[PDB]
Amino acid sequence: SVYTTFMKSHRCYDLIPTSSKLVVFDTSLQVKKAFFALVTNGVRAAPLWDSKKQSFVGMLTITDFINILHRYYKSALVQIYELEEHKIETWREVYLQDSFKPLVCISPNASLFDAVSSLIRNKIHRLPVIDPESGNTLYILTHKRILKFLKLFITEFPKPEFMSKSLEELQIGTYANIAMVRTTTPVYVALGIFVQHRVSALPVVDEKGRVVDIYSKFDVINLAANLDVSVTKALQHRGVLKCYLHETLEAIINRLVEAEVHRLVVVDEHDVVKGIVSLSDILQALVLT
Amino acid sequence: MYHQEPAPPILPLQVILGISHVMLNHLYALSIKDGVMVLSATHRYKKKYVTTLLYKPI
Amino acid sequence: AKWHLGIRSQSKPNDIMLEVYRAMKALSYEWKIINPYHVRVRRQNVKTGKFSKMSLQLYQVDAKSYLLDFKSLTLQPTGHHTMEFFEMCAALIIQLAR
Ligand SMILES: Nc1ncnc2c1ncn2[C@@H]1O[C@H](COP(=O)(O)OP(=O)(O)OP(=O)(O)O)[C@@H](O)[C@H]1O
Ligand SMILES: Nc1ncnc2c1ncn2[C@@H]1O[C@H](COP(=O)(O)OP(=O)(O)OP(=O)(O)O)[C@@H](O)[C@H]1O
Repeated sequence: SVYTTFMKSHRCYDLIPTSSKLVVFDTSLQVKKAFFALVTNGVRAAPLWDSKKQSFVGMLTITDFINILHRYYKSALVQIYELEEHKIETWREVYLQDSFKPLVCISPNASLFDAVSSLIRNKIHRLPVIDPESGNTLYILTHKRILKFLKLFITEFPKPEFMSKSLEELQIGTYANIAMVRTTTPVYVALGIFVQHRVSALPVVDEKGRVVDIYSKFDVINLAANLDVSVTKALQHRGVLKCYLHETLEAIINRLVEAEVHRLVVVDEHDVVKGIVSLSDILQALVLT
Repeated sequence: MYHQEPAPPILPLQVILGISHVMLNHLYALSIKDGVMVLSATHRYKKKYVTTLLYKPI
Repeated sequence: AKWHLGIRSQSKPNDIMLEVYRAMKALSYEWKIINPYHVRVRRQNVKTGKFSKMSLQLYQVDAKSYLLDFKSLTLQPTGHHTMEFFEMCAALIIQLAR
């Protein structure tokens, strides 16, 4: 199509802004200390510089803190998670992370298309743009960044036919086996499922099955600073956005982009969740298709 | 730099909170607190400017 | 918020200078003096082979206070200029620090 062709014809360079900040951690940093630096700097992840390997080895993301919190839990040492001071290096090594899931990165010169496949194929959410000449991570590419850029084009240019069809027509998003919790569900349970399923967020639903909120991986680690608690109880320590299958692709995209969220919970007439539409979903359908 | 053998110009930039104000390519840093050093520095790739921070331990 | 440029020493410039030449020789850098308030310093990179380079410029900020300044020069790449910079500056400062 047209969107696919756009993406095969634009360089990642193109959506790097004119000014940009990039926070990097040396993997010899203390996980704990890093966590604060993420927070103080108001970022959700960071590139990892490994001084000994002389290289960028990967990302420090919220899942990694989750994987570690879990280990403590599996060990009945959850009480300690808050207090520990092992290095990022150490824990990544525990998991043989550098050897097993090595850094995925891209050139400023690669296509935006390429970056979209990249993130999806490798099932990752962050993608370092690294200048092959200098070896410098220029900037990190997210689905939201990629989509937002594409949306500018979308609006300043005639839409295709299908941009008017509906989620239901299009069959875009996830509608089978939605991982959700219940108002009552024990935070520790969410942990379990976050680790096991590799989804980012969980819809919190009532008995009837209507979405009342959403629990994220962040929420979990944020807390750990008891775990048998009610998901609902935990939430008192702090966005849910809905959409329907009757709604047009175009209408969805606008909301996802304008709204700033990372996905929509699809919902029938009585708010009974029916599925989820995410950024990968959108960006896979426009672009990889 | 090839050898290993041995009125300081006045300085007007000194501490910060636009780019020339920061001086492109010059090392900046924070008060080293709690055994961790933070370096910063802004560089150009073609038309773009990335200001990189490195969080490093001692 | 409190971002300081370079590093601030109060020792005497010639002294300062020597301290750096000493550090560098310890850190095993080679330099080219451009003058008693500027040196071009370089560091071989053993894993890589390639070199990293940077500029030292001494300033006066007060009358009893000085300022030493660091400036950079020129499938993952082996070689990461910005990181190798930071590392070169760090090693020195640490060496100097004590
Ligand atoms: N470019 C990359 N190369 C290699 N591994 C990566 C990369 N980006 C993320 N990871 C790893 O993938 C796992 C999932 O992180 P990812 O960013 O995909 O989801 P997340 O934990 O929800 O983070 P985010 O807030 O970015 O979504 C983590 O273990 C992370 O370290
Ligand atoms: N709670 C959930 N249960 C089941 N599937 C989900 C859930 N949340 C998302 N998904 C589906 O899993 C895939 C990954 O969704 P997720 O939101 O983690 O990734 P993404 O949207 O591509 O990343 P980002 O959130 O950064 O856009 C998507 O195809 C989505 O439809």
